[PDB]
Amino acid sequence: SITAPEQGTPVGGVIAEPSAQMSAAADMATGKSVDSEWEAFFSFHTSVNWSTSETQGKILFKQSLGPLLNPYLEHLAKLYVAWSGSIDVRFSISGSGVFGGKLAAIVVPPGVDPVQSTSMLQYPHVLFDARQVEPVIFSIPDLRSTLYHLMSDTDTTSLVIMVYNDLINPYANDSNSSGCIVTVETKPGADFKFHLLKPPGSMLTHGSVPSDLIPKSSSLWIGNRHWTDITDFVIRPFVFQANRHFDFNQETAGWSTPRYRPITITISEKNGAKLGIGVATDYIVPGIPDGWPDTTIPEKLTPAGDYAITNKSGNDITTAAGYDGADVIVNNTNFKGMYICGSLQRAWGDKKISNTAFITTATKVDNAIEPSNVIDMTKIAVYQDTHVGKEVQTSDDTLSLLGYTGIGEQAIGSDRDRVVRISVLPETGARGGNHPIFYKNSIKLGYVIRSIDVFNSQILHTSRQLSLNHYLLPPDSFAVYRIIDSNGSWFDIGIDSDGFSFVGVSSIGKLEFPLTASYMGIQLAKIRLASNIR
Amino acid sequence: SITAPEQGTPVGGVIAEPSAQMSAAADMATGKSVDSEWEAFFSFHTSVNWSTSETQGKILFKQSLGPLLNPYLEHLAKLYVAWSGSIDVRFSISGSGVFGGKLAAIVVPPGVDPVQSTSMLQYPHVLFDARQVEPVIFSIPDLRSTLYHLMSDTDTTSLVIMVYNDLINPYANDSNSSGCIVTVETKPGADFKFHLLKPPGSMLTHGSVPSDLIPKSSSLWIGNRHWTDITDFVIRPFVFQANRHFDFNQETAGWSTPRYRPITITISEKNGAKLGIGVATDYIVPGIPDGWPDTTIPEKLTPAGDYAITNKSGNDITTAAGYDGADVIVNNTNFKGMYICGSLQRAWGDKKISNTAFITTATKVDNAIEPSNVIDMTKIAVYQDTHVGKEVQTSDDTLSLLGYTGIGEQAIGSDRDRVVRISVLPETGARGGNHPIFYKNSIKLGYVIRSIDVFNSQILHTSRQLSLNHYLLPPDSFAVYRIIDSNGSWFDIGIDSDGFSFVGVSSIGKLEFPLTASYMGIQLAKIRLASNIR
Amino acid sequence: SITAPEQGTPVGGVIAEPSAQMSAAADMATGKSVDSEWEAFFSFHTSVNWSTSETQGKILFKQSLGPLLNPYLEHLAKLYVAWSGSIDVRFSISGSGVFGGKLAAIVVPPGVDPVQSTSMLQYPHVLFDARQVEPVIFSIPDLRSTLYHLMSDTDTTSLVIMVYNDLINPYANDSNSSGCIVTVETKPGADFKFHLLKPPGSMLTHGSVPSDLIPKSSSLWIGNRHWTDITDFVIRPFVFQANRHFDFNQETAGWSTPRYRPITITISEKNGAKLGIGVATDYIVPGIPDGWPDTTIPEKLTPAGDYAITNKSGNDITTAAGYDGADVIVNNTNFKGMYICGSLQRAWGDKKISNTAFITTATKVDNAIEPSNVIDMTKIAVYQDTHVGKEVQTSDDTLSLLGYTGIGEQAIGSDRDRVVRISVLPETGARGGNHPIFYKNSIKLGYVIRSIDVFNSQILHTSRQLSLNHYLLPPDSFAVYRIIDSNGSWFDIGIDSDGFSFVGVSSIGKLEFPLTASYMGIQLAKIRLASNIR
Amino acid sequence: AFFSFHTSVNWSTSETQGKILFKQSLGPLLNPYLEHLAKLYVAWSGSIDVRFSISGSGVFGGKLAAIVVPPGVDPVQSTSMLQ
Ligand SMILES: [K+]
Ligand SMILES: [K+]
Ligand SMILES: [K+]
Repeated sequence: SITAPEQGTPVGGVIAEPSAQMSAAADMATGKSVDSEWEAFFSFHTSVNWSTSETQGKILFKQSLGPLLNPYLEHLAKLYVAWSGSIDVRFSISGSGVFGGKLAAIVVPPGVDPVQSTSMLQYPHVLFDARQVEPVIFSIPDLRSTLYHLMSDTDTTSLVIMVYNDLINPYANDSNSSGCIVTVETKPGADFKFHLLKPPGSMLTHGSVPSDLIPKSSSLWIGNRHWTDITDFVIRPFVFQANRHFDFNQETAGWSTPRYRPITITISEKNGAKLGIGVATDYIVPGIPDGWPDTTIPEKLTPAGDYAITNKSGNDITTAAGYDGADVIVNNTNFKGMYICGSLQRAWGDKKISNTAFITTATKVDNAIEPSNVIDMTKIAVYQDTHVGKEVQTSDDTLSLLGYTGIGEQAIGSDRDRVVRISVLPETGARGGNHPIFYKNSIKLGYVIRSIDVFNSQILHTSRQLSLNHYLLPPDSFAVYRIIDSNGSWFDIGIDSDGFSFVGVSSIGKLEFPLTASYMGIQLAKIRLASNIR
Repeated sequence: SITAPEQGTPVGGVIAEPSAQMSAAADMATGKSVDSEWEAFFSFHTSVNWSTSETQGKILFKQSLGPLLNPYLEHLAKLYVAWSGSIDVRFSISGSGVFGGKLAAIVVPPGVDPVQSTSMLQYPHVLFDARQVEPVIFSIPDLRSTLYHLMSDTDTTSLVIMVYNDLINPYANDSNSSGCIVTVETKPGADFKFHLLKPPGSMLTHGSVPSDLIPKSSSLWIGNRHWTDITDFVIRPFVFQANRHFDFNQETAGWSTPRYRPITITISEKNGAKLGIGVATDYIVPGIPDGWPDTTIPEKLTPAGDYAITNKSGNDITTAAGYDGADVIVNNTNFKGMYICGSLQRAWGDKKISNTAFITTATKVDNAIEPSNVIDMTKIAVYQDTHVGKEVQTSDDTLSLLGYTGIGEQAIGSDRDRVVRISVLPETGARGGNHPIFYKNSIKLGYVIRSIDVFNSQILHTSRQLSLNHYLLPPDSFAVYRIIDSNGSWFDIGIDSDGFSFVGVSSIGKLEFPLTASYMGIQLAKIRLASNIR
Repeated sequence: SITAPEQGTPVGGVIAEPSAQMSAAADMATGKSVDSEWEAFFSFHTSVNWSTSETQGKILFKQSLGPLLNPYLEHLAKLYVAWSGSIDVRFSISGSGVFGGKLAAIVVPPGVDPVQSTSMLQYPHVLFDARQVEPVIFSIPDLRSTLYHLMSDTDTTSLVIMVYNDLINPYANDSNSSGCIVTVETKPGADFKFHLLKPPGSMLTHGSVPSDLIPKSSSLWIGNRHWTDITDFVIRPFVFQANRHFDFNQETAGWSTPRYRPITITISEKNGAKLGIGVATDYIVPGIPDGWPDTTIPEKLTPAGDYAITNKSGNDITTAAGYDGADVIVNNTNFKGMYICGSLQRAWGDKKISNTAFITTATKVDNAIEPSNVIDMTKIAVYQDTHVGKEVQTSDDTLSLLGYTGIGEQAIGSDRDRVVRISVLPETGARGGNHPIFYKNSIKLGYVIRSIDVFNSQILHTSRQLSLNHYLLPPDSFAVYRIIDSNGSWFDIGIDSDGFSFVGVSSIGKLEFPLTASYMGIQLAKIRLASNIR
Repeated sequence: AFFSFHTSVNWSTSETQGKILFKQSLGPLLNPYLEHLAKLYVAWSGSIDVRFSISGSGVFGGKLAAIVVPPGVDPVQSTSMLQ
């Protein structure tokens, strides 16, 4: 009639029933007399070194209250929404007995962000010595303004250790420098309850937690400008892109989408017009084909004929030794800064073999094209030899990004004078000590078999997910993903609300690329991102 | 000296301690009774249709014992090596006192391969009717020879539902099967106990369930054979594909991967050869490129010229009204059943810009080709003019699947004899009362503006996830997903371990395509699925 | 609503009543026990040998525990999936007074790979001298680690006989062909008890018990290479076959199936070729037909004419019963070695009585052929008088195999290089002092009336069941089937996982062929089998 | 101590007042367990129980009639047995 979450007429196992005489035997083999073991045994969280060079007032440990301080709880929070109560944080240390040095400990209240200075000690502090023997506990209370917390709450109580009085090795010279360590462990406490069970596969209203922007492995990675696989990271102080740069508001200023499909267009050439103006057929913005690239011609030019290079007046390369041995590759070609576009080129009557295309954003001037770094319905440009004879053709077409022809140039995307915004160029400088990065992609070339580099603001999959999946990120904060090469050299990437990646070191160097990417958590953009290199 | 897993001298939160009076107020917000909520209610598991046709001695439901029957446990089984105890599985029949048809319920001991036969009822069977008021329970016990199971064990108790009196309803039809569905829900049971805690790392993370095999919309969908979108579902009692047809064993007969990238090959010529034997530059199988397609030529033919099609076998025609205004179409062309790839067509020292290519598999004999379907490193075929005079060329190339040539044809992937398989062709037939399907996907044609209809066995996104993630399913079941056209109608789809989609209706027809998809559960393979049309 | 397993409305005996004064009357005439009577005597089980050639330390009879040791229990165990408890045993010898010699009987615990030596006797050993008239009783307890066992478990306690002192017959030290038969008999202890009804018609997962691999008559036996009936057996050190040879993983290296049906192919030839190449219609492996033979020509040849058989290299063409006088019948023919097949030449314009096949596998270089050690779709041979001319005359042929042509050759199968293998050739040697075998049927010749011998690795019914059904056997074990002639002369066949048979002697002689069979258990591979013959 | 499936029938519409739907002399053969054990004996004695279930949950009108005929007779396909 009206049945409840447990109501149901029982019948029992038909041949047997659950024999509780049995299950004790399992409890007899093991020590299983109690559930929720994690409430009664400590757990590693991190460890610290403390040495004589680390002076007074330094902050060693700094962690905020939360479930993440014991990974069991990090695993159970996925079921639930909320949490309330305290945490314990064991401290253990072993010094020689000849050493000295006293070491502090402070719970701070929420809303603050501590500072490596003694003014932090103008506050109730507990000390302990490096001669300490029995470990120490420091129950961290929950000092909150609300009845409970969600999992996306950083404004919490927190803890710090700091070097009250420095370390002393009497036997040591001042040149050589030793140092003990400090091991930290945690435990949930006693008043620590979660709350508000979540029905899977729900979608948390403010948004989910970003942990799928970057695929872990590498082979799943391609850039948001050209389909070729990542190979290396590139630092710049400034970054900028609009074609597929989707922010956490799931929008942009671009025109394109995160799918590298062909590009259907139509084109209405009259007399012998190799070129024309291709018009939109599929899009999200009116008058712009989806997936269209973002790069102008460098300079004005006349699309006329075939490739041309040089070796400074004028010994043209036709091999590798000249090219790789050449000084400059000045590229006298007359269709320089365009893509290559596989070019189906259908129409009624063109019983031909569909010659190949070249494109850019630019205004035509009656035979030629002028650069213009803003797209409209008009800038779309072509050069593909539609086999025209003053017999007006009106060909349908469909293309595919393959390479580039501006040989000798720098890697694409480092010149905002060229890049094709509409009105807004999304952009960041740096933030804190953390610097931006592009992602590199080798792209193909037309005449010389070599390949040039590309710059990418985002992996595609990083942009696909943001077209769809509304996430949380306070704009002052980052989504911290951690990288590990085959060797073990790691560094942390940060990702902003806008979408532009960030990193906390001035260079990388070389590394075994079959690298992976793991999740860490949220971190504040006002802080540097870590790195262990070499 | 020693310190135990809990020992450590306390000092407490120095500014304040945790107040239980606070944490109670959290419980005052919620209705927090006790942790381990999952031991006090039920959870959805699946839902099984039961049409008129299910003659008795035919099974509906079959599930072994284990924690995977309740995801709250599935999330905790990663923390404990071992488990033990019972499990209650609720049942509830749709059709509120309207229908007839008893339905059995058997627990079998471990170590069996049950059979759709009445001999299974030569055993203690419980029956219940389709006029059931209160849902039904059937507490499964844990019968075993060892004290505690592991997570990997399978030799366990298992429940089955089987038919005992075929139903009755005058309110259904032969095509659609709206009506009976048998909801199943679970609950751990009193004696259920995990055992033998483990640290995370290890967190093996296997048990991946089908939930992302299809998106929740159409516009993401694309056939594995060709990049264009879906627009219709097609039935055929047989089914066949090999290029990208992946199974839950994460393998195939397919030389290719699920990525529509281009195809790089280094063709070579001597004097004037248009055609040559393309060779790999990227692959997973030796010799064959990735993304290389599967459709042979129909016949022997000497590719030597341009397009030509003629109506009536007495004419030549180059316009739409003449195209449709046609007795038949003839295709007097020399590259008939071929493709339209882009062909960047590079080389060292070779101007005379890139042209278009045409590719299939075929065996080449000195000026021509013939259809072979058993692809090897020799069967590759091209017809691009790389401008070769009297000398080897060493023409590197890249190619992206972009069209077709065989006008006059009206579908692809329907003649299995022309399909390219390495050695084996995956294939199925009808099952239960369910039948296979294809996913239609329009495609380009070349000289003529029209298109033609492809058959596809798999969405790419389906085939991508199978390439990677070890999804779980028995050999004789589906991973059912639902479909809802935007007229409100719906039908279900099943996915066997092989990857072939399956359906239960006899027809589809036209439908409001802007549709959705969702996951209902697991269903035994040998049963008619559900449906409702118009 | 629900009806439970034992829920109904008892109206009962309408005319009468199931009384109780009567049932006890039947009891007192026949007597009773506690619902069972096979727990009070010693069933007969088997009998084995003990001859002079079995020296000290050697073994005769290892069977593990299980209900197979009592034919009342092997019967019942088809109702249950489980068991637990011991056995009582009685063995004895039917020896003369002169036949001195001593014997042993040990229960070895589980998890042992015992040895045909004497070190086992340091375990508690029972004795039984041949002179000892009266039998002996002892027990076999179920020393196990689990709460119980399953029928698919074969890692239990096990009995072993061992020759504590060898046999002696002081009289006939000429032939050494003595007897001393042993017998074994079983009674279960009251501790014995089954568990866990198996739902009838249900199989097991680990696999069934092999007790239907061989029929119970020679009349139902035929070879896995030719349809003829068995006549006699053969021993060889090396044994091998690939055509219809299946293993207990339901696999094979073959191309064929366990049938003997007409083959159907499709010639396509011209110019009076008479040497076509057959393509496939039905198969399991592509290219190769099903039921196609496993034999290559001896050597190269050129088919034009017809038969020829001559006495020697200096003389006549025997063509009569005066041919045995040759002893070196040399077969100087047009062709040799082929297998004959009937035919049905269906070609649309061949209004003539169709004509015989003369096929094999071989390479067609030219109008001649050459040997094909290996099979492929190009290595299929025919020599028909297919009624053709200049013009192509395609036809279906519908072959069916009858006999053989390689007069004078030895029994087929010996010639390894003539035998066909795709890639792999299953092969064995001696094994634990046993010998492998073939099975000898006959096959018929072309010209003379006579019949040459043929070898076979399996009976056909042994091969149908293994393609289909999932039997159980560990690799270090056999399936012991006892073979009996019309006399009481008998022996035992073991069968490994691969399907190759084995025997524990080096000869058979001849015997009353109306023979039978019976399953007897699971003996190791190390161990010698029985032989009670002459 | 429970019930075991034996067989199944079709009491369709075109069957009338006097047909027989089921007729089996007594023996082990009314239970496929016992039949597997009659191979181990040459005798039996005692009643057997039976159970029916009709599939007309509340719909199908129409009833049946049962008789326990004695040993020696061989019943017929008429109404007279209902005397
Ligand atoms: K064209
Ligand atoms: K070129
Ligand atoms: K004929």
